[PDB]
Amino acid sequence: LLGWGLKQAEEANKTPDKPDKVWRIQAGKGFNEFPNKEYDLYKSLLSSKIDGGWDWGNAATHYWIKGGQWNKLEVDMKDAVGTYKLSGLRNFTGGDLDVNMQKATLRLGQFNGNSFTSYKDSADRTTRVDFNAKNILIDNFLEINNRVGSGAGRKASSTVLTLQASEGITSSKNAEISLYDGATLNLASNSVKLNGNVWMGRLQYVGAYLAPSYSTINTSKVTGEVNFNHLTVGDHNAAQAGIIASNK
Amino acid sequence: LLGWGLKQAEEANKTPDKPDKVWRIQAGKGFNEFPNKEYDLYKSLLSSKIDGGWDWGNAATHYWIKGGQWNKLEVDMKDAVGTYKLSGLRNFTGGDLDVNMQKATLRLGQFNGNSFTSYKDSADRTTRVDFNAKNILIDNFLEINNRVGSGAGRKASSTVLTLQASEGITSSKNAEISLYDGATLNLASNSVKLNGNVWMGRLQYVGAYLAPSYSTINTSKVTGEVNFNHLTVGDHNAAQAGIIASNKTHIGTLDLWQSAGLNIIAPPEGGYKQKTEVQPTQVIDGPFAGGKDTVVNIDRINTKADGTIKVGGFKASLTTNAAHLNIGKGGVNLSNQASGRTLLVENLTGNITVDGPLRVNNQVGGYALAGSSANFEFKAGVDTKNGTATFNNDISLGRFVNLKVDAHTANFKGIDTGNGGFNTLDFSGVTNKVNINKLITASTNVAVKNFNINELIVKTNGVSVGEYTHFSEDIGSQSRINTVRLE
Amino acid sequence: LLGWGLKQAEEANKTPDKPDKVWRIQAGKGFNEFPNKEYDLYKSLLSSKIDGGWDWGNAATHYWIKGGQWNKLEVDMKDAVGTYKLSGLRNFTGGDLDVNMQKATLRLGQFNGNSFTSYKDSADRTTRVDFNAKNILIDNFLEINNRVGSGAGRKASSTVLTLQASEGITSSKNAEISLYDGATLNLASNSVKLNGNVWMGRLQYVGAYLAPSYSTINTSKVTGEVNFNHLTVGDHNAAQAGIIASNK
Repeated sequence: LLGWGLKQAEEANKTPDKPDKVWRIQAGKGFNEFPNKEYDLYKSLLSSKIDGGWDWGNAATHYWIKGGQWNKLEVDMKDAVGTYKLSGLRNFTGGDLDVNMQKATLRLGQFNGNSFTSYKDSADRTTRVDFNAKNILIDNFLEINNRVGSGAGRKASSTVLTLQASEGITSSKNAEISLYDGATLNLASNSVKLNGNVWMGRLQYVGAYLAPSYSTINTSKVTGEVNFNHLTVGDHNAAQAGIIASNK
Repeated sequence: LLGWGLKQAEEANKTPDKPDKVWRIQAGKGFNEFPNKEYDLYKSLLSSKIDGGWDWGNAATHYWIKGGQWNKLEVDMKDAVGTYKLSGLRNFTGGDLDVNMQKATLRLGQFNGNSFTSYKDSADRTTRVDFNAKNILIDNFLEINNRVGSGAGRKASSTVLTLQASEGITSSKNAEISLYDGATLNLASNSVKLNGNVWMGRLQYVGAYLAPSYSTINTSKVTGEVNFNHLTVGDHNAAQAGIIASNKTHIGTLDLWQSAGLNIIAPPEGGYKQKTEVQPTQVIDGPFAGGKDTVVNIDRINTKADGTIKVGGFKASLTTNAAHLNIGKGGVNLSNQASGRTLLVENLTGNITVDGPLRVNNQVGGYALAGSSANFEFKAGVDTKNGTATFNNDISLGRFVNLKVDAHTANFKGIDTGNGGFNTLDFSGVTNKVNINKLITASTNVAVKNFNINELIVKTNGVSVGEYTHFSEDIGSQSRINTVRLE
Repeated sequence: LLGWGLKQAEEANKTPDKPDKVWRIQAGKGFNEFPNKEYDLYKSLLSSKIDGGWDWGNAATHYWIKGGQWNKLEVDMKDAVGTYKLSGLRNFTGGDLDVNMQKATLRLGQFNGNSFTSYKDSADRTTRVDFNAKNILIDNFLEINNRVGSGAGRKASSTVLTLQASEGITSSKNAEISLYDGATLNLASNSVKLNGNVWMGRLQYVGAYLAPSYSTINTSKVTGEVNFNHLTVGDHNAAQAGIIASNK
């Protein structure tokens, strides 16, 4: 009912959140001397301050940071050389990651996909998940603001995912990026070339055929060559996606 | 998870409810002297003690009796002559109507349909809506135990609707009776002839594709001629409907789902019939044997099939208790998606007499790919083990379709598998004889222990090799072929 | 510390319990005319008034009768002819079954075993599970008063299982009857011949090496030929089993 131009304008200027317990993790020695090692990133580094679980209501899995979904985690590598992978961080409710990886290659998929979701509390929080890699190489599917399990329990509010390489964000052939009712996706590399099914707007719940279902892929900072391959807007509803592109 | 035979057995013997405030209304003078007047029934009589409203949560409309949904209303005409109509009593939650109308014609639809629903309180109540007219004449749609609005608020428990004419319950052409997860429908007239889309089992909620969704149409008392016209079981779930019929059940087009059941149960041979707290005895019945003169004359079995892809099929089925499961000239259709759909035309204590072409996707050939193994299946006389499966039509199997018959004596007239190939023509369940009249094979997996095929055509498969006719089990001694003719 | 002769003497004369809601089920028509049919007994008959679940604490499975473990279920066939099987009723806490099956063959195992357990409430109840078949034919393992899951949550009190055929109670080769700290087992057929590992006394909990762990197999009514094959008393504790036999 509002339209996309009001909803994006009210998500474009928000202070992030007010987190108590800003956890901080710094990758020390060991990481910055093996330039081909193919680490894991969850189990080798991030699993210290990210604890999974089971949500009663919409019950599939559950992830947050530490002691509730209102705690910021920030990770500061800045020199860790290698190639890191997520591979299975599904239904991450969480809140305010920050992974600073200069001169490091990321990989958002290996045998399993990823998800980045929020919950609708009374505070209406976003999740502001950041990555700052050098290549990103999506390489499996990634849902942004999905449904956690099935409908009941707690509902899902908006989110923001920011991917900020400095050499390129490619993708696989079967890597379906699929962002839903509240999700955005900021890209800031040069020469984004998503060779997979980008799916803006999707049925968040199983029967909500009258949802507004906005989305955004703000590729404004991409100084190179934006190149989608198969964009797909809308699924059994009146979706109004939008792209804030970069003049090519 | 329970199955239909337990759920119907726990709804068949319940005391109705415990209502405070049993309202009573008696139609007095005025009604019983105008035999053609075409009254209304809600606004002229029933609106005194039925008050509508608006429910917050699942918000469309709302109806109850008086001061909550736990109050019985009973109406006692017994002499009011005319023709009454409901015409628009939608989302009636209510509880325990009783409309006694001898020598009166009812009409459950005029420009609008009806609905009879309950709510899921902590007491788990039914609604036991009754009518006792002389003709009923449904004439527009009627939902039993529907969804009230959309999902939220209060959910819907079971219900019972009883229609008890004494001259006949006909229906329109566009009168879609559609009963859902908890609903039943008792009929007690003579010569029910529902000429509309009876829809047992339906998506009660908008996304609940994993609901059990039982139902029942207990036409046991119908002393005349039960006659459906278009029955449709299941809708995007694993519905298990059931009919407790009255030993003569002509239906027309039957449309199962991928994973839908049906239990047409004929009657038996003699016909029907602190402090501790002793619950009443719950008599519960296993699958018995229908009587001798019990017929189920289905005349078309389609199957709707679309959706996902599972590692198996889905095995639509209908299970009968009748001594004769005739199937008429429309035969058997079977829609086939990527995985292999399956039809199970079972008969526990009877025979099967199919007189129609076994189509696939509504053509007689019916090609199917390797992953899509369209599996026909028949079970004539499972529990008594002396049931024949007579086919009086020249059947025709295309490619990757697998007829199997598990009977006592599987008579035939002609099988054509020389067209497509890869045809598992199983007969391993057959007790002794498979009296096929004519056989055409290309790449067949015949498994018969005793047969009499008095004509055999064996065709080749063009230029490909490794594919051949294969009697892949013990042929025994008493076998016989009166003519072999290779080509 | 009490010894077996006091503990059996205090379980031998107890009034059963005081159950509210004595559910009653009667097998009607259909069952009594197919003498070879090989029914199932849980799913075809008993699943109406026995509902499973999940117990939090010692979490494997959970079974009771209806609305708590203090409700008696009694089933009255008395003419149902066939051959019935249980096949998988594990961790039945329940309380006071009664299955009356004259002229019917039972089978307490087909691809899965059985269990009959209680809980230690403040009322100290038993479970008094009865069967009254014609042959019984155990044919897979059966634990009496086992541990439900692992230790925590609610503990297990005593139980009584009574098997009352009228033609014989045989058993398989791999059918390990194994009754624990509180369990008994009354047999009342003629010619019991248990060809499996009868295991009186067993570690109920994972580390309780100082449990008393009594048991009893009261085969007093067996008018025929009692015949065990491999009896095994005690397991890593001071178990004191006992058999009240029938002079052969």
